[PDB]
Amino acid sequence: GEIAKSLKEIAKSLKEIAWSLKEIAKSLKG
Amino acid sequence: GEIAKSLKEIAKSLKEIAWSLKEIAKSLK
Amino acid sequence: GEIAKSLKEIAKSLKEIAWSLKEIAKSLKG
Amino acid sequence: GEIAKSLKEIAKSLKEIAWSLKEIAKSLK
Amino acid sequence: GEIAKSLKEIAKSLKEIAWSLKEIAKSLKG
Amino acid sequence: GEIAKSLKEIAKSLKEIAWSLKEIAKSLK
Repeated sequence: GEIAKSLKEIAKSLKEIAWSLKEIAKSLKG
Repeated sequence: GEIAKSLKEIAKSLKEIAWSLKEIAKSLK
Repeated sequence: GEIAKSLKEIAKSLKEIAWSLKEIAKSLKG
Repeated sequence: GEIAKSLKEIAKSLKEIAWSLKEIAKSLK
Repeated sequence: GEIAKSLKEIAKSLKEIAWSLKEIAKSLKG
Repeated sequence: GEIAKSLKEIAKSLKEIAWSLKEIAKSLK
């Protein structure tokens, strides 16, 4: 249960990290 | 037990990493 | 079920993170 | 057993990673 | 099963992520 | 067995990543 819960939080953080790195990538093109 | 505790620490570090990257994205724009 | 699902989403997010970092790496050379 | 130890090492590396991104975030501001 | 496949893709992505961050580290000196 | 092995490779990769991010932080100062 808790393991499942932590993993969706981990999953959600990685989605956010994924989004931010795409934006960083896009910006570094200039 | 320990696996759960490690996973909670992992989850928390990742929120911190997510936040810093938000700030970094904002600074580079 | 849910753990596998989260792990499957974690895997997809890291593929995206990997690709974005390649793009950033490419940009810093170029 | 081995699974827990890997997770505790994973936890510590993510803490190091979080701190470094804090540092990076500060410099880019 | 599915968990194992997911952990290996993750393991593989992190190797790539590691390589890219190394290239980034290298470029940022000059 | 395979789960344990994957987690150990995950742990080692996170160590490399931690090392890289340290180098990146220093150059950005």
